[PDB]
Amino acid sequence: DKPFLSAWPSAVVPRGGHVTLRCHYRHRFNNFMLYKEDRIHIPIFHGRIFQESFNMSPVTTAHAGNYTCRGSHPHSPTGWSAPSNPVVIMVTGNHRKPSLLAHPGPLVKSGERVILQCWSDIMFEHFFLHKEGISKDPSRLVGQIHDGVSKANFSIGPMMLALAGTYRCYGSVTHTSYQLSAPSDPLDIVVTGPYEKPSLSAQSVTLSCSSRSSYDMYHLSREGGAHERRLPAVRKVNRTFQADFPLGPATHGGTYRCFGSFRHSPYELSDPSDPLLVSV
Amino acid sequence: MIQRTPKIQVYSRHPAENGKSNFLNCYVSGFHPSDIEVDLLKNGERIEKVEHSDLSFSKDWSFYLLYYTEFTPTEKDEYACRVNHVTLSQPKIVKWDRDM
Amino acid sequence: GSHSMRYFSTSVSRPGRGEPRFIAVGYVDDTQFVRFDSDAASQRMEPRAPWIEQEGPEYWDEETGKVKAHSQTDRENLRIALRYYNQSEAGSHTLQMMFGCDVGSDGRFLRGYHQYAYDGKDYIALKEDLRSWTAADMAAQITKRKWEAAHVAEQQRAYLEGTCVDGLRRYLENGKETLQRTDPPKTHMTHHPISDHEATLRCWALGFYPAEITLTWQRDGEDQTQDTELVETRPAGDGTFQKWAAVVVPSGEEQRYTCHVQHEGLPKPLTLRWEP
Amino acid sequence: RYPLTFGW
Ligand SMILES: *[C@@H]1O[C@H](CO)[C@@H](O)[C@H](O)[C@H]1NC(C)=O
Ligand SMILES: *[C@@H]1O[C@H](CO)[C@@H](O)[C@H](O)[C@H]1NC(C)=O
Ligand SMILES: *[C@@H]1O[C@H](CO)[C@@H](O)[C@H](O)[C@H]1NC(C)=O
Ligand SMILES: *[C@@H]1O[C@H](CO)[C@@H](O)[C@H](O)[C@H]1NC(C)=O
Repeated sequence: DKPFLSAWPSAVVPRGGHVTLRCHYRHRFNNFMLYKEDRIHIPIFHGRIFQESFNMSPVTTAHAGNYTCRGSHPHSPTGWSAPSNPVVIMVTGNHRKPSLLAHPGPLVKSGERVILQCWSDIMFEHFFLHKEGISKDPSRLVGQIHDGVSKANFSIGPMMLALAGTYRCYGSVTHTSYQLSAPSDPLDIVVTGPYEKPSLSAQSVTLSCSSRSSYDMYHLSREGGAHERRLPAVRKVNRTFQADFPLGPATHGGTYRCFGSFRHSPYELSDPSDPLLVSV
Repeated sequence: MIQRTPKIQVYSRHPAENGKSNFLNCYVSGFHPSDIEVDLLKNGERIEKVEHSDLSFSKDWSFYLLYYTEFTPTEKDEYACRVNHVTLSQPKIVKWDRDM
Repeated sequence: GSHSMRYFSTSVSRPGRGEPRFIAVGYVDDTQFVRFDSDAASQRMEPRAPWIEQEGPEYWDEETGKVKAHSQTDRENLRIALRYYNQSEAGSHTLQMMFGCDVGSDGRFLRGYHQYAYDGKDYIALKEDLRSWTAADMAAQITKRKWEAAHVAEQQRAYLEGTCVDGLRRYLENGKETLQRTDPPKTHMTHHPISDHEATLRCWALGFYPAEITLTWQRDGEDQTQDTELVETRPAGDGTFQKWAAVVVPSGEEQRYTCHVQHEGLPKPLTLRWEP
Repeated sequence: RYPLTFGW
C-alpha cells in the first residue's frame, strides 16, 4: 500500500548534524523517490532515485522540510507506491536558545500534571517542546507576548514514566515550523511514586533513610536546597534497606526528604519520605 | 635537529564506485617540521580546488594534515597525491589504490 | 562516557620566508571546533564546528583576547629559545603547546595537561599532580625556575580543574548530538590473491566516531600479529574515521582466520570471517 | 576555553 518513512537518529537535528531518511517499502529498505510538501507531485533532485537510505550530512537549513517517499513498485501501473507517512525534518541552531522552566517543579507525582514554560526575551512566534529520544513531532504553542517576553505553557500529564525524561524547548520565527532556534538547556522531568515512600529519621547529625522495599539508591534532598545527596542502599538483616547520610557539624538545619530509586530507572523515584525537621 | 619524514595515505571518503561523486583524501602525518607541500594529482597533473585541514599534531608532537577534493572515480583516470618535505630530496608520489 | 578537550598551538619562525606564524586549534575529543591563525585577516578566534557558533560575542571576544595574547607570547618565546640554546637568527624553529583536560562519565575532572616542545622535542610539561614541572633540558630549567617564581602551576591547576572542566561540560551539552554520538564502524572484508598459494585478507572499518578502535586478526584463536599490517587510523573528512587490518594467509585456509573489531559504538565485539 | 599562557 504505502511505505514507512523514518528519520534516524532524530528528525529534530542541529545544523551541521546528520540525519538519515529511510523508506521501508514492501519488506525491504527500497529504492525510493522523495517529495517535499512544497511540490507535492515533483520528486526532489529531478526525480533522483535513492538506494537504501538518504544520509543528509552535514545538515543544512535547506534540508528542513516536510518529506514523503514513494517506494519503487516495478510491476505497478505507475511503477511507484502511494505516498508514505510524512516526516518533518526540523533543523535547529538558527536562533539563540529559549529558557525552559517547570511549574511548580521538575519532580511530578505519578498521575499528576506539570507545566513546562518555555520563554525568552526574543519575540518568538511559536515554541516547540521536544522530549529527548522520542520520535513524535514536537508540540507547538503560540508565543504569548507579555512584558517584553515571549512564552508558552506546555501542559504535561497525567504523569507516567513514558512522560518523564529530558525535555528541551525551541523558538521559531517566520520559519514554517522547520527552522528552529538552538535548544534550551535540558530539563529532566522525574515521576515520583507509586513506589512506597521511605522513612527518614535522625540516627553531628546523621539522617537515616530506610525502607523494606529493595531500593538500590537513596536520594536525600533539603527543602530549598541546591543539590541532592545520593547513596547506595544497604541491606539489613531485618529485611530493611537503608543508607545513612552524615550532615556534619556545619548544621544550618532545614527540612529534609528522601527518595528511593532503582538501577536502570533514571527518571522515576519513590514517593518522597515525610518531611523531617533537623534542629540547628 | 629532529626531522621526521611524512607518512602518506591516499584514499576516498566513501567506497569507490566508478561514476559516483566522491572525495579524494591525502592524509599526511608523523612529520616534523610542519612545512609540507601536498598536491592531489589527476594523471600526474595538480588538481586546483583542493582544501586542507588546520595544522595540528599528535601527542608525540608530530604534525598531521588532511588534504581533500571532490572527484568522480573512473576505471580510466589515475589519481595520486604528491608530497614534498625537507626530509624528501624530490616529491614523493603515492598512487590512489581503491583497495589500499 | 569519558571526554577530552585539547588546544594545540604551533609557532614557527621562517627568517626570510615570512613573518613568524602562530596557529592554534581546539578539539573536543576528535572534533575540532575553533582555530586561530596569526596570518589570516580575521585576527579573531574562529568557529570550526556549527555547535560552537551558538556562543555569544562575549565568548568570542574573551577567547580572541586569550589566543592573541598567546600568539604574541609564543612568538617572543621563539626569540627566548634562541638565547637559551645560543642559536642563529637565521634558522627556522618550531614551538608547540598542548593544553587541555579530561573528564570521566560523571563529568568530573580526571586529568589535565599543559606541555611544550621546541623543535619537535619535549621542552617543559606540567606533572600529573598539576603542582610541579618536568624540565627536559638545561634551557627548560630556566623556564621552570621562572614559572615557579610566577606561581604558574597554581594558576594552571585552578584553570584545568575549573574553567577547563566547566567549559568542556558546556561544550558537550551544546553540541550533544554531535559530540556525544557514537557511529559504529561499518565493516567488510576483501580477498586479494598474492600468489596461487597465498592471499591477503583485509578487514575494513569505515565511518566510525570516535577515532579510537581496535582491529585484531586471529586464526582459530590467539593473536595473529605475524604479518598483521595495520594502517594508522585516518579521517574520512566528514567527521568519521577509517582503518583496516590485513594478514597474508595460505591459500585455502581463509576460514581459519577471523577479524575482531572493538569500538565504543559496538555493544558487543564483532567477529568477521571471510567467505566466497 | 583557551588557557592563560606565560613567557619562557
Ligand atoms: C551519515 O553520514 C555521516 C557522515 O559520513 C556519518 O557520521 C553517519 O554515521 C551516517 N549515517 C549512517 C546511518 O550511517
Ligand atoms: C506535513 O505534510 C502533511 C501532508 O503531506 C500534513 O498533513 C502535515 O500536517 C504536515 N506537517 C507539518 C508539521 O506541517
Ligand atoms: C504558565 O503557568 C505558570 C504557573 O501555573 C503561571 O505562573 C504563568 O502565568 C503561566 N503563563 C501563561 C498562562 O502565559
Ligand atoms: C532494622 O534495623 C535497622 C538497623 O540495622 C534499624 O535502624 C531499623 O529500625 C530496623 N527496622 C525495623 C522495622 O525494626
